[PDB]
Parts: sequence; C-alpha cells; structure tokens
Amino acid sequence: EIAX
Amino acid sequence: FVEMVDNLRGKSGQGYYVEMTVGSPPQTLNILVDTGSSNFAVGAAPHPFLHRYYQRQLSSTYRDLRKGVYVPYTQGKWEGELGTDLVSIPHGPNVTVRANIAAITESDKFFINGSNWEGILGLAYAEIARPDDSLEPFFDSLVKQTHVPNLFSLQLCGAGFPLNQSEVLASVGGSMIIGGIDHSLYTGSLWYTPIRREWYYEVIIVRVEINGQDLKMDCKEYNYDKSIVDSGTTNLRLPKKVFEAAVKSIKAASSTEKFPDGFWLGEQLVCWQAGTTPWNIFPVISLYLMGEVTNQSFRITILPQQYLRPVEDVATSQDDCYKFAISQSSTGTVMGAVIMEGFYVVFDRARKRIGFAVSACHVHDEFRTAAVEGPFVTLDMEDCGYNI
Repeated sequence: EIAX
Repeated sequence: FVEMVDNLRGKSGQGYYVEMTVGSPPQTLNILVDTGSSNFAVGAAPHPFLHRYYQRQLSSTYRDLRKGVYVPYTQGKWEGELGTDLVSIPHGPNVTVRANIAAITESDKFFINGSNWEGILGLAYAEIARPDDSLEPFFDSLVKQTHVPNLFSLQLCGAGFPLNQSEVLASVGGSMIIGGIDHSLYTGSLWYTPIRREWYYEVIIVRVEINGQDLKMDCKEYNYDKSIVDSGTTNLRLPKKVFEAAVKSIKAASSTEKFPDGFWLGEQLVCWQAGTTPWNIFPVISLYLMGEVTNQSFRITILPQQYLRPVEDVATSQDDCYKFAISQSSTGTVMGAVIMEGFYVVFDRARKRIGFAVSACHVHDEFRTAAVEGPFVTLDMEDCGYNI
C-alpha cells in the first residue's frame, strides 16, 4: 500500500 | 492545459508520480504526489530502491538552510537536510521557482521498490509541514512566485489488472492540472464541499449508505476525528466503529462466498478464475459530503471495483486476484486513491472547497455507475464535524  | 494531461503515472498500490526537475542545471526526478502531507522531499543519496537521487553538489543554485528535518507518515518516515533550489515541472505550467527541498539521508520504509518515484510532493497546507509551519510548502511557493492560479485538480486513473513497474512506465494513470480545471477530464457537474480547516484537506461526511442502507451511525462518527482526502494513501481507511460497520454490511452482501476473515483485514488476496469475478455480490457505498449551501449535501458512490484492488499472480497461473482496500484507522477517515480514482477531484484552495466530478477514466460495470449526485438534504450537518 502507501500510507503517506 | 492539454500540456498537463496525462503527466501522472502510477497505481494505488505505489502512488502516482509526476516528473519534476530540480536544481541547476536541472536534474530530472519523479515525485510522488501527496495531498496527505505538505512537505516536498527527495533522495539526495544512493539507496537500493533508488535509480537516481538529488546531488546538491551539481546544482549551482542549491542553497542550504543549515537545518535538518524529520518527516512522519503513517507508513514511511525519513529525516533529511533542508535546502532550497530552483524547481520546475516539465509537464506542468511553464515556470520555475525556488522552493524548499529536503534531501533525504536516512529513511525508514519510505521508499518503495520499483515505485519508480524518487521523491514526494506534499500538497497539503503549511500547518502540517515540518519542522513547523514556517517552512513554506511548495505549492504556496508556486503561487507566491508566479501567476499560477491557486488551485490544482487531480484525475487518477486506475488499472483493470496488476501493472508491472516496467509496465507502469509504459502505463499511464492520471492527469494533474495545475491552477486549473480541464473539462475534458470529467463529465457531469462538479459538486463541491468545503475545506473545514486548512491543514490536511479535511472534510465532513454527513451520511453513509451501502447499497442504499444507511448505517445510521452518528455522523460525528464518520469524521472521528477527521476525514481527509489523501492521494498519499492507497486504501480507504475508516475509524474502527465505522469500519466494523461496513465490513459487516459488506460481508453480508458478499456472504455467498468464502473469504478468509484474514482477507477482510486485507492481509491476504482472493483469486477468481479470470473474468469470472462476481462483482455483483459487492456493495456500492455512498459517502455524502457537506454542501456549500445551508442544509445541503451531495454524495459520491463507490463501486467495489474501487475499494477491491487488483494484485498480481501468486501462482504461475492467471486468476484475477484482488485485495481489500479498506483499512481500519485510528486517525479518522481517509479517502485514499482508490476513492479518488473514480472522480476528477478539484482542490480549490482559493475558494477553500474541494469539488468532485465523475472521472472521464472511470472503470466499467455494465450495470452500475460510479457517480456524483446532488443535491440532497441533510440536517444539522455541522454537528457532524468533530470537536474534542
């Protein structure tokens, strides 16, 4: 995923 | 504006990046577009996962602030050295500006393999910048130093099936328009909801329905403690009470089939003989967002194709495989990429509102359409926003  | 169409590339899994050049002469780099952070930052040093990095030594103009910074993301983290250098977007508007940049030296879990993006752009507001507001986030710079209008609009297009990093280079996912709206991008009429506070692109969600069923939770519940629109985040993240609510509701609709309760967390993917995937079981979720008028609101609807995400073969056989794109959160709701893939989303910073419209590049289910619809009546909307 990307979590920003 | 056509100049800017299709600049973006990427997928929900690894983020969408845009091409920028930094320093003088200019060094090409690919940067992640993040509306979840306000900090512009790049790799200035060799890393296993990095093809290229920022060498200040070459920039004639690289200027140094003699400061150090550390950045926190729910997933990655990095600390770096603050500096300023000239910056440009080739596929953006025709201007160059001097903006703060952080050269990342140490990182944890920030960089992603084959992401193909060596930098991050946080387009959020100042308040959340690091170390403190003082440091000006890039877009503000752009606006300040130029005649660029103070808005940008994002269309994020998402693949049908898993895309290779090499494939992604060939592949294109999105267009980011700067100081603009390009109408070709979208269809129908934009619907706008206010930005509650200029830090994250925070928003209030007033109603939620799945397949027409209203959770009938307390509206505060949705926004606990906040609902923010983030292209940073791959997955739609819901506060625990809310998340559990959907999951039960979703499972029911899909009950017919067996998914390891592990899947629902989203750890492990589920595979179907190619082309047999039964969407139909899956619900469509409508999120209702604050109107820009008294007692008004509108909703946007998500097809599962939206929150169920394709991932590549676990075995050397092809069965379309997918992962669950909805994640529990303890930081409030996040409308991540999967949500934003459906629609042409406009961040009207100037008018301090964010507007949603159906993306031209919207994925197909013969029988159902993602759409944005208005107007609706909701009462005591504000009560929905959260306060300690």
